[PDB]
Amino acid sequence: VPISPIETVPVKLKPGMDGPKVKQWPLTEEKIKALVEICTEMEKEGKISKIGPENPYNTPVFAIKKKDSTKWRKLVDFRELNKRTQDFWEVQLGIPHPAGLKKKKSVTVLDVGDAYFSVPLDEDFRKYTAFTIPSINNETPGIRYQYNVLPQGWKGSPAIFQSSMTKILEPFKKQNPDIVIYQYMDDLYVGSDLEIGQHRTKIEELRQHLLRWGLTTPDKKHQKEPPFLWMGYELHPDKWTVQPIVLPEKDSWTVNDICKLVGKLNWASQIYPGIKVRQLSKLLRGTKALTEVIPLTEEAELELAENREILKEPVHGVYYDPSKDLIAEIQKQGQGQWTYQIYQEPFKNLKTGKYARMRGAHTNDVKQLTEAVQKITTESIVIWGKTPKFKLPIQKETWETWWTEYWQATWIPEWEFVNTPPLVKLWYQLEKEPIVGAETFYVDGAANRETKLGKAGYVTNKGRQKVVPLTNTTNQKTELQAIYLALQDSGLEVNIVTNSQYALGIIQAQPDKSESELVNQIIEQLIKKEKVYLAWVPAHKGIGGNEQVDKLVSA
Amino acid sequence: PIETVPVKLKPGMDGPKVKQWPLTEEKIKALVEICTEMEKEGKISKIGPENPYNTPVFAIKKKDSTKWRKLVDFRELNKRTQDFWEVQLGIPHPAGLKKKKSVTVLDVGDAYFSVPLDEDFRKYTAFTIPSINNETPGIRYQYNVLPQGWKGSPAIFQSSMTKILEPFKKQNPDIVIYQYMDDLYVGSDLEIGQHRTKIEELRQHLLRWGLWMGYELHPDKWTVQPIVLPEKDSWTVNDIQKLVGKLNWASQIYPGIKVRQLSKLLRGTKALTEVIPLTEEAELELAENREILKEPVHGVYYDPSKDLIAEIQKQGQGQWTYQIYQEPFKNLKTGKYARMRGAHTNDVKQLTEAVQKITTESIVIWGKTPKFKLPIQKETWETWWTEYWQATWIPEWEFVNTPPLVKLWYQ
DNA sequence: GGTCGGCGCCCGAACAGGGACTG
DNA sequence: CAGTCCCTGTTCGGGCGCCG
Ligand SMILES: CSCC[C@H](NP(=O)(O)CO[C@H](C)Cn1cnc2c(N)ncnc21)C(=O)O
Ligand SMILES: [Mn+2]
Ligand SMILES: [Mn+2]
Repeated sequence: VPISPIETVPVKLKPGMDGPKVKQWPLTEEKIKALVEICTEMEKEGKISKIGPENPYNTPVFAIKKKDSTKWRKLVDFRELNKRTQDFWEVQLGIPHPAGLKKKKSVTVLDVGDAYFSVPLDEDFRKYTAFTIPSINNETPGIRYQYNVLPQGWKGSPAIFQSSMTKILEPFKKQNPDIVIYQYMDDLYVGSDLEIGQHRTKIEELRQHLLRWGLTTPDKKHQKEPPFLWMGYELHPDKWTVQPIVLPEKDSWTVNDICKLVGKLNWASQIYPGIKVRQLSKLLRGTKALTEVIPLTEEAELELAENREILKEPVHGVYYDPSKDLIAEIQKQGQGQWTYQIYQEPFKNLKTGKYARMRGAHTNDVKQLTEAVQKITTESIVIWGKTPKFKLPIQKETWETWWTEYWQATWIPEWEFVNTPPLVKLWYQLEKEPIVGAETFYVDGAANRETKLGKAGYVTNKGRQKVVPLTNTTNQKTELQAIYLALQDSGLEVNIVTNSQYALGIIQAQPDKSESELVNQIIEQLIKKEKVYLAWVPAHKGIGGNEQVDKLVSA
Repeated sequence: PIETVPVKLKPGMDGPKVKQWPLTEEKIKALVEICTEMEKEGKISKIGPENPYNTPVFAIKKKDSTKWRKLVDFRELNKRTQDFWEVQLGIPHPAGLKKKKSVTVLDVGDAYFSVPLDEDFRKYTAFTIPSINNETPGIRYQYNVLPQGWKGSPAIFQSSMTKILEPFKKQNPDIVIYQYMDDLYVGSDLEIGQHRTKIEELRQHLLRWGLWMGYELHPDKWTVQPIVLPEKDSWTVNDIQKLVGKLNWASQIYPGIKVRQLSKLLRGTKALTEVIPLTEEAELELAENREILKEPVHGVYYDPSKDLIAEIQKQGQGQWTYQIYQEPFKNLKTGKYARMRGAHTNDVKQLTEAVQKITTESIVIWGKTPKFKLPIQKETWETWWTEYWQATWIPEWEFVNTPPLVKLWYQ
């Protein structure tokens, strides 16, 4: 076997484990002909070699059809070898995006045919990549081969190929620094600002540079004219868009059909603005069977019909001009949902997106907006390497009050207020000083761990009092209930004194939405007030009415 | 032609496998220009995916510094080699460094590149450089010399460093020199002028051996932030309720704090804004509690074997308080910062500045870096903290969410 | 078909660590 | 006192989408 021009990558097995020994799957006769036709062709090209009984290893093998072609793709079920193969560090750190491409005078795309079959495998590791090709007769012993290149299905092949491909492109890109080569596996996006005459030469130079190492660039996959098909998009000289997306129109929806729908909706949200998958993802909660039929809710049918109407109109993104600033604008869509557009010129979106994660049992719009800004910031650094300037639906004075008075550290990068309702705001403000002339409520609540019974109430400075029995409750629920009672029975201004750190900590964070309906009721009462002053005192110290109302709610 | 010092990981532990986080354009261009030049000098060489280890990498600029500085987050590799730089080649910590009138810091990380690294250990120094928009796969490297930011580098170079500093230590015996990570702490009681001159004498003394910049500290002027009680002519029910709760919390630190007579003033269900005259029994309980807060806590002393812990509280208006301790309520030091960079506009820049100042003080006083409890959300911190980092070390930290109780540390 | 690696989303279960009450 | 549980937050396993 001749030596490949590419330097091999030394690969070891994990210490203390041998190669795989798995029996071959029963293959269809139409797939057997495709394998023997490919195996005999790769054997002639030196990519696989015959092996005798001295190789005690074996692994299953199969094949799937290539998309939009009559050719076949050979795949190996290396699930047992991948378990016992050494760990690799993947060099593919992410996926390129067209919104990060800059305008170039010339663009060329070309794919490498049978990319894994042109990069050699480690000589000492080829013995473990043994497989058996079953013949048309079950009594025939079959032909046994071993891989001399990178197999398809082994966990090390993609990491080895990407590093090998980068090493071969280094001498060309070093000699041609003004040539941009987007390298995703074997897909090469080549662009330049050279004149179109000199560009065609450099493309041919690159096709020969790759040819000197065994990498073939077929003229079939060669692309010289726009629109270019690259990474699932359509690249035009002035704009880009995703390749056509098809959503299923099932009359009876299963759980797996929703997962296929939700995934395509997320994929479409990168350029199609306003995609919502809140109500459709609510169909996947608490469900077990992937094939179980589930009916669409009224909120899910409306959300789906809105997404289909957005996908009817054509949308496109633009490319990145480093000479102009990056701008990200966010909108409060639904409760818990946020959308954003990243652009440089008005209505010329580089890309779009959405944020809808619910963090914690109690939150407000300011927290979620801060989380969305961070998600966009990290996303922008990946694509453009910089943080955009933000346009946020929150008053400058609103944000100033929040971050200065909040006990956690928080910050938003350089941003400006855009007046687009609904505007994010704080729905209520706790006073920093006790209110003169307002009734002072001393609240407390307790419960029993066993009987699950408890009391909640208050004692005020005007003699007002209340105690309410509670069933199936906790110490935390009662102490929240006592504050809720003091809010119901007070005027527009009230001073409330509690000893519950748990209850006080939740309210001071100014939540406007909660998983607990009790907290929501507390919120609704807090919004109706004009001045609220909460205050904490230590318990069991005989302080004011806190000791009196503790003995009242003792049982 | 230098012999390598054999280094091993701790028994039953593998190397670091930490994913690289996204980097800005200015940091990637800086890292490429630095790593290309470091490869040209043999300090690093490219590797492949067969190395399963990796450590994050980013770039910083020190205070008033224009040049970018490569920084590797070797925190995970340092945890997995702890027995090396503590048991075998430990570096003693001078107790007099904190008592000097002036202490200057010198970045001597460039000297580590002169010593080769053990061949078997180079596999763990791996790191990957990302690309904008993932134009190319990751460009992986590994170190061929002693890496900056690794706690094994000053331990191996310790023998070489002692012989370089011996001529200077002999001429200047009253000057204290401490080496922590890539930094050199030089402390003296000299006048500012001749002190900075003695620094420049050491700078030229280090240039002739194959090695700049200084950060001045004055540990003698480091002050602590005690627990203070308000001095009011008129007290209200709310004032005394807040006073009792604060004294109740402070009683966990000072066992002599009493709130009996003060709680007796809060017997009735009174309005918060009502003025309450202090009884003479309560006035003495308040004055005696003030006297206790001036005296130090009993049985508080540093333990060399225990980890340092640092808590930070956001007090608003650019105020930031902190306490350093090893056991709860046994604070080895308390303090307060104010008017730092980013005050009244950027909490993360202020918090980043606070962590650096606290870590710097912990190195001078004990020679350790504390683990921080940060009053910030994890995603808020991990999004911006590298934008404001100006130090060659990185402390360990965790994130807490403690809503304010009784403002114990700031009036 | 039920191969691999990357990145993204959604969900629930398992993990985990602090706070107030109890033998 | 240590030992619960009530509560809350984080991490991870697994499905889909997308690319080669
Ligand atoms: C019209 S289908 C695309 C044709 C493609 N081109 P290629 O070989 O140059 C480059 O692909 C390499 C092998 C990556 N890779 C792609 N798909 C798979 C897969 N399913 N399993 C494992 N590795 C895969 C091919 O042949 O796989
Ligand atoms: Mn190809
Ligand atoms: Mn209670």
